[PDB]
Amino acid sequence: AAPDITGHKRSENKNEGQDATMYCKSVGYPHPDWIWRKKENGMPMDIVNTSGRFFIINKENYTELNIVNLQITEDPGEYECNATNAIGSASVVTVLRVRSHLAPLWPFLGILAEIIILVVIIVVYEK
Amino acid sequence: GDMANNSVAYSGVKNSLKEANHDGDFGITLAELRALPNEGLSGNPADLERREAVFGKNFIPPKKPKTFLQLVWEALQDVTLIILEIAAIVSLGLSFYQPETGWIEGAAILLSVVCVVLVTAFNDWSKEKQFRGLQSRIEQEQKFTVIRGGQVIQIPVADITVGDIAQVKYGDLLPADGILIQGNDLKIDESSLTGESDHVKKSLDKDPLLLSGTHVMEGSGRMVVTAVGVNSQTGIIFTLSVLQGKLTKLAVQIGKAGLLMSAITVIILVLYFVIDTFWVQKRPWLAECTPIYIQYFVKFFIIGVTVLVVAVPEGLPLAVTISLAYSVKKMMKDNNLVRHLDACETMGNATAICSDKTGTLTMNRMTVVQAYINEKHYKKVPPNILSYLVTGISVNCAYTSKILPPEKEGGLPRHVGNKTECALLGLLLDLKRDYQDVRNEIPYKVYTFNSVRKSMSTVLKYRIFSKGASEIILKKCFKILSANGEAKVFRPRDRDDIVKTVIEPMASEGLRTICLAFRDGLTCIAVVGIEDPVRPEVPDAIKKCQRAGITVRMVTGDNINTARAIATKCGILHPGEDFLCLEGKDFNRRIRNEKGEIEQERIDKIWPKLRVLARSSPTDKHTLVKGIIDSTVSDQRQVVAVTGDGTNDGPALKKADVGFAMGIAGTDVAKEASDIILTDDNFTSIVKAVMWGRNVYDSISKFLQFQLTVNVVAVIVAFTGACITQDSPLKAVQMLWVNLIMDTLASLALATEPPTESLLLRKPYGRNKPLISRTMMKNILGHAFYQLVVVFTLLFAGEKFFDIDSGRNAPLHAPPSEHYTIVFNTFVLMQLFNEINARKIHGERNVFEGIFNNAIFCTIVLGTFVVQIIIVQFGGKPFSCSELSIEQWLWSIFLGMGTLLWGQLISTIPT
Ligand SMILES: *[C@@H]1O[C@H](CO)[C@@H](O)[C@H](O)[C@H]1NC(C)=O
Repeated sequence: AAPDITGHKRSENKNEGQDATMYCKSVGYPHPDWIWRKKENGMPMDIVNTSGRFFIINKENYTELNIVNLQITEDPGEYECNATNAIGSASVVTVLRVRSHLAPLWPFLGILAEIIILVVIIVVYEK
Repeated sequence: GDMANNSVAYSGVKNSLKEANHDGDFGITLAELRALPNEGLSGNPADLERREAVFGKNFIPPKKPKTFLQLVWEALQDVTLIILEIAAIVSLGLSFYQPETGWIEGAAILLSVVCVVLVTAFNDWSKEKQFRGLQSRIEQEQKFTVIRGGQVIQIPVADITVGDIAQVKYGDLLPADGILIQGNDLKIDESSLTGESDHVKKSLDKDPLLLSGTHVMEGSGRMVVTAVGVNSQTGIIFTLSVLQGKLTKLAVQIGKAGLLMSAITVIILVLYFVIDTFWVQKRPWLAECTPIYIQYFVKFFIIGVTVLVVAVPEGLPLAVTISLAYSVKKMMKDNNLVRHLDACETMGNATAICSDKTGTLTMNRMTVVQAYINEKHYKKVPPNILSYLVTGISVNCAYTSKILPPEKEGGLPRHVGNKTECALLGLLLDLKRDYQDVRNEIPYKVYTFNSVRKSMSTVLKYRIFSKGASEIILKKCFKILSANGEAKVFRPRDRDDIVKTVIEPMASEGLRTICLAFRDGLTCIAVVGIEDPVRPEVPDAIKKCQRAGITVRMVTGDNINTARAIATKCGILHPGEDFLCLEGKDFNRRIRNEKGEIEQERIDKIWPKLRVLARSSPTDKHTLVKGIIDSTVSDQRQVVAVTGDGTNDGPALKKADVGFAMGIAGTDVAKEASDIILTDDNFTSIVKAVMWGRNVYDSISKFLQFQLTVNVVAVIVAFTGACITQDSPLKAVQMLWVNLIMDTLASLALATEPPTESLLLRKPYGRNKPLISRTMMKNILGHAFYQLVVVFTLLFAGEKFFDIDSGRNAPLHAPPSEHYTIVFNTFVLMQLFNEINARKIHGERNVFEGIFNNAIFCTIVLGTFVVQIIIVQFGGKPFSCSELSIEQWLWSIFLGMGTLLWGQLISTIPT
């Protein structure tokens, strides 16, 4: 019958250096073949292994993409899996986004700046 | 187990006055010795416990107060809560079954309703605990005069027994019934028992019976106890506002408004669902899969009920009662004891304090500043001077100078008795002479104050002497001691050259002249110079009060220039213009046509002019205060706080809006008719009472702007979020958590505030001025606008802002959220940082400053912060949040400090 993916992530937030674990679980008969793709500019693209960081383990009805050593500039985007057999194909979308490059630091400075504003106002009024 | 209890509950106390013909064969001391007379006490502090066990114990209790289980039962009967429980049961009911983890949303409502009703009950229980804490200490202090050893001392009223002796006088109560033995005139009241509010004689011929719960009006005497406790007669028969009108009106208007807004949200939700499914976006799907649709009706109805929980404040007048309770317990440390729970708030709106002079303004530790022995006005301090020592030392038999108190460091002794006499003897001890050596000499007839012209004289060895006033006795005087010395017979030479040209240029010209006169037509021994010190705080205190609109009006029984002296020395009569005093007689003359006391002229005249009403009567003070609280000119007028502690101070102190009663030397009829007992008589304590009365009425609205802000923001978020998407973003448990942060815990948090001295800079309020003022409304609408902007920015566009995917809209089952957690956390932390910014009405800006007088506020705000820190990371799927992490905490705390800054910006732009 037709492939049908059952369990997957609609999103994934990771940070610098961690390992993004993306997966798809399919049902149907026969057990479909797994193709991982990437969405670029309105078109599905293949995964090119020039980074050396892509590791695909495909079993009969289970897959797992594990992208080690994430970086902000390239690795976030949109990913998808393709469970394909002789009857047809199936696809779900798993989206990655990384939070790095400072990472959280900007509103901590915001806190300290606002503390300083209100303390300066209290200093000005009481003199 | 052996006494004379042959009538075991009506031992002699049945009825008057055919009982004195036969009182256990009619012998009063014989019944005393069969029951025990003058004078013995006990030796055994267990013998008192025997007669406690055998007839009986005095302390009579009320059924008190209510069990904690009773209050838990009480607060689980609000109809909103029981409808919420029913719909929670139905909500889990349509989980089991339907064609998983769809189980916790109903269990959370049920258990959380149990928790919120438990917290409200614990609140109300602690409230009653503080009122019991008041009631215990006010049950003390009522002491009596028991003949114990001859070293007669004051014991509390509860530890009195039967068989002992009471030595009563005018001014106090009857704690335990009994039998007269010795003396006297002794008229008593019977207004508590019989309707004859009159004066009744008591003697050993007619009525040797005394009744508890009454109070002696004049005379003195001595009795023996018959009955105590519920065994007493009054106990047997006992066996067989101002502000809150505005709060109830305001709460009923909010109740109607929220009751309609919830129904608006319900109708819109059911209409929007049915139209957007079955009549449009349709394809009608009406089929056999019903209970999912009934399940959505259940979820809509739970949104409606959980908005009615917020939109009706469950107890709003309980703000008054909470704040007044915590205020009572902290007033009690400031010398100021509250006896009726309406004179806290009523004063308040005080405009005039008809005070007294003796003891209330002055220190009541007087001296003898000047003297006239050496013919004239020589400054601060001989066989005729020996005779003068015989006068000044042999005055009485109860002079009672006990002079070595209090820590033997600074020469500041206190005394016992009427204090002019002890001043006299004190600065006759400063002339380095032994008074105690000559006070034995033994005491003929030493007359009391009771005379025709009311002096207090002595006949001793045939040297007859007399104290008493110069305008009372110096008229009768015949001659003057001539520089030790000889005799110079009187004339109006004395009456104009000394009584006018020398006596009237007294200090300012106080005080209270007496003579200590020889008898045998008299002989001028000396006179006086008497001064009592004004307290060191009084001329500041009257000015601080005077700026606050309250016009002090001193009233005393005194004559005549003396009150003028203390008035100008204290600062009442600012001697620029106005106004004039009295002699004592003229206020009864102004006016009666024809007898009289016409309220037209008395209400008119002379109204702002009596700042001094010297030589009063209690009837005169009553006429004045009855004239004040009337339909008068200004139509704001007035609310008065009279003081006073005479025996005859019944009606006047009763009519005025807030009483006051002295509590060092103050009789017990004055305290039972009072409203506030002062404990150390200082007029500054009346100033502190005015401060606390300001504090309650500010603390109400200081609670109310916080509560009104949370109500507006929660209702508009629920309505508008429920009108665009098909649900409200605050799920039904955390809405109850916002209930618990705004309704009971908030009132307990910021309704307890110590006062400042900034509450004494404004004109006092009138009792029709509205409850939500202008700046009030400015803070309301400003913070409401800011929180609507932040909540709708994080509710409609927080997904294309930082991260991540839109929770709106969602199915039933459901995953918790991620985005609605940032909405909920910014909402709750924004209310928590508002809960500091609502601590200032009437202008800004010192927040945080200084929140460290409170223990309660500083534990509740940080405690609620830490509890929400726990609730956000933990218990996600039950409490509809999820595992939130930094950085998102730090943006939410940034927006909380954002409201802390924006409200400070609202301190500008006035009208
Ligand atoms: C990418 O290359 C590495 C290097 O040998 C290899 O271990 C890994 O399996 C490759 N992954 C894919 C998806 O080709």
